[PDB]
Amino acid sequence: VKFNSLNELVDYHRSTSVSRNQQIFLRDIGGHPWYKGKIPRAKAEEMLSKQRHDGAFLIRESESAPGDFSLSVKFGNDVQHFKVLRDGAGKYFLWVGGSGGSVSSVPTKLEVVAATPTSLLISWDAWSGSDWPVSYYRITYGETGGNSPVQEFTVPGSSYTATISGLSPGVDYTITVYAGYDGKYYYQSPISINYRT
Amino acid sequence: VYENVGLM
Ligand SMILES: [Mg+2]
Repeated sequence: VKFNSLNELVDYHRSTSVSRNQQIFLRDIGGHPWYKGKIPRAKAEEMLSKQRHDGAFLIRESESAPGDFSLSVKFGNDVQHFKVLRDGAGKYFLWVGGSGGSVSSVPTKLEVVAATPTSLLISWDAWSGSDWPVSYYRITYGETGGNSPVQEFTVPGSSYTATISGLSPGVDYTITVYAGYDGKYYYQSPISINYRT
Repeated sequence: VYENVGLM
């Protein structure tokens, strides 16, 4: 889902978990009750650690991403942070959707749509992701359980296929695609296959 | 660093 304002995001997540890993519902901490301006990440952590309830939260203007926002939330003896993302039209969101393929994967699909004995074309075309802008895709591949570092290359965010060449027959390769949001971060979670040409 | 994004 997407939100027209930070408040819309907040109120939605008072009733629907902000986390994919635990059930975390936002509640006000015990000034504005939840927007704390350019509060440093470390100070936010200290403040939230002194709250009684899991889900105690604030939103802050990020220092590392100027002009953008972060959501900080108490859960047990930890504080979790969520980067507030923007789409092409300024709407805010935290998590990418897609009603097909593998749940919680971005892109949601990764198929080998064509292959020769030494090459292949991977495709994530069937991902329903026009609402989720990608900066660039990063593709990595290498011998499964290999010694060497993986090979990597990138393609523009408009792409929905990628060529991998020079593969040796009978060798298992692990292929992973990361969908960039900007020039630093990818959307969770990447999609990955193992394939033997 | 954040729960919903990873570092490239
Ligand atoms: Mg999980």
